[PDB]
Amino acid sequence: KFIQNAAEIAKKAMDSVDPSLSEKFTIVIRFLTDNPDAASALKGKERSIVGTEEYIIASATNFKKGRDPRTPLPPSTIPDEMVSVILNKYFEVPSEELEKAEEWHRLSMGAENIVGDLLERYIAEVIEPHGWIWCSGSMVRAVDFIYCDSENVWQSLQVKNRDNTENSSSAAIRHGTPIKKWFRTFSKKRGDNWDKFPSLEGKENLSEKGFKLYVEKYLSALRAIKALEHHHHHH
Amino acid sequence: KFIQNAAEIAKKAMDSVDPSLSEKFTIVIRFLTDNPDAASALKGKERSIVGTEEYIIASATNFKKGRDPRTPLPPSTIPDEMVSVILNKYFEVPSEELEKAEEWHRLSMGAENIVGDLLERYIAEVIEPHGWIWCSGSMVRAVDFIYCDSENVWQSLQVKNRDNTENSSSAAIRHGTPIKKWFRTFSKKRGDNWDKFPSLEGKENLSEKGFKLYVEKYLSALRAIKAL
DNA sequence: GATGGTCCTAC
DNA sequence: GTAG
DNA sequence: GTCCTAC
Ligand SMILES: [Ca+2]
Ligand SMILES: [Ca+2]
Ligand SMILES: [Ca+2]
Ligand SMILES: [Ca+2]
Ligand SMILES: [Ca+2]
Repeated sequence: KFIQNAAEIAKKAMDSVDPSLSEKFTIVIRFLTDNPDAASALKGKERSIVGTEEYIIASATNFKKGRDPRTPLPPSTIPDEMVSVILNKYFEVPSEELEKAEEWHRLSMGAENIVGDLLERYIAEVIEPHGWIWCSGSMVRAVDFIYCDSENVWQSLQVKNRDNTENSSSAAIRHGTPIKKWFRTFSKKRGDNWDKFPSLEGKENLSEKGFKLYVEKYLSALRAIKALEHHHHHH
Repeated sequence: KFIQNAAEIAKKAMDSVDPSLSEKFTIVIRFLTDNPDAASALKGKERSIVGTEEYIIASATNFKKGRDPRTPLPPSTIPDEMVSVILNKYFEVPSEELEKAEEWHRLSMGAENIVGDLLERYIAEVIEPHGWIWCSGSMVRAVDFIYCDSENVWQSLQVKNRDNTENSSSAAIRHGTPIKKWFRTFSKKRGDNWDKFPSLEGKENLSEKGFKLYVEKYLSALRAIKAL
C-alpha cells in the first residue's frame, strides 16, 4: 500500500514544513509502512490513496497542523430541548435555572474537550525528548504515541483524560492490536493515575502538578492574545 | 456457531421469564443463528459459550432485564478540577458560579443518558407492533433493533440521540457490517431527523411530537409513583 | 461524511 | 475491566 | 448510554 520510497518522500516533505519535525515524521511513516492497516484515512478522500506520494505530503502538513496551538470558540451547538425537560421534571432543577444550566453545561463540554487536547500536548512536550513520538494529525488509527523499544519492537499508546472516557464501542478499536491505553483521572474515586504512565521516564517527568502548570501556561498565553486583540479593536 | 435447535431452546427459556416476549426473543435467536458473529459475548463466561443452550437461557433473563424501567440517581462522580479552571480562566465563568456549573453539568450529563434510554423505549413501543424487534439486553453487538424487510432480508439498526453521538472510534464498530445507524437531533442545525428513520413504518409512526408525548407521560407516571 | 476530543450507568 |  | 471540533 505504501510506495517504495515513502521514507524519502516523507523526509523531503517534512524538511519543507518543519525540519525539526522531520526525524519524528519519518519514523511515523516507517511505523505506517510496516503497519499499513494502522494508517487512518485522510479526512476527505478515499482509502486507496493511503500510502501514495500525495498522502505523504498531505500528512506532513496535517502532522504539523496537529501541533499548532488551538484556541477554540465556545460551542454554538443547538441545545436538545428534551435535556431541559429531564433536568426539570426528573432531577427537579427549577425552571428558572434551566437557561444557565444549558449554558454552563455547554461551556463545561467545551472545557473538557480543551482538557483532552492539552493533555496530549503536555505529555508530548515531556516524553518526545525521551524518544517517544507524538502521532499528531490523526495519522495512526487509535494511537497517540509510538516508541521503538529496546528489542526493536514498536510500542503504541492511546491516552484518555478519564477511566470512563470510552464506551464498549470506542474501546473495541484496540481489539486485535497491541495498543496500550492510559488515562489521567478517576471518575468514582479521588487522585490521579500519573505514576502508572508507561515507561520509567514517563513516570518521573509527568505529574498532575506538571499538567496543571502546562494548562496555566496555555491560559496565560490566551489572556495575552485576548489583551493584544482587545487593544487592536479598542485603542 | 449456534446450536441447531436454538429457536426451541429460546422459546422454552423465555417461557420461564416472560411468555409475552417469547416470540420476539425467539426471532432474535433466529437472527443470531443466521448472523452468529453479531452475538455479543456474555459477561461471566468465555467467547466460545456463544450459541449454546446455557447462553440462550441466560440471554432470556438479560433480554427481559433490558426492558426494566431505569430510575438512576443523580451522578455522584468526582469532578475533574481542570474543567473548572478552564471554565473560569478560558470561558470567563465567574469563580462563585463554578460550584453550580459543576452540579448542573453533572445533572445535564445524567439527563442526556436518560434521553437516549427513553428514545430507545419510545421507538420500541411504536415499532415492535410493526414486526421490528427491540434487541433489549444487548444480545446483538452494536445493534438496537432488527427487522425482516419487505424483501425478506434481515436488517439491523443502531439508534443514537444525535448526529455527533459517536466519534471515529465508536462509529468503526459497524465497519464490515451491514448495520445501519439513525440519529434523532442535529447539533448544528434546527429541526429533527425523524422522517429519515429507516422503513416506511418508522417514518410514518415516529416523530418529535410523539417522542415528547411519550417522555411527558413517562415522567408524570414516576411523579405519580413518588406521589404514592 | 470522515478523522479526532469528551463524560455517565449498570454488571 | 466490560456490555451500554 | 451521552456531546463537541476540525477537515
Ligand atoms: Ca488521538
Ligand atoms: Ca487520545
Ligand atoms: Ca443499545
Ligand atoms: Ca443505541
Ligand atoms: Ca458529555
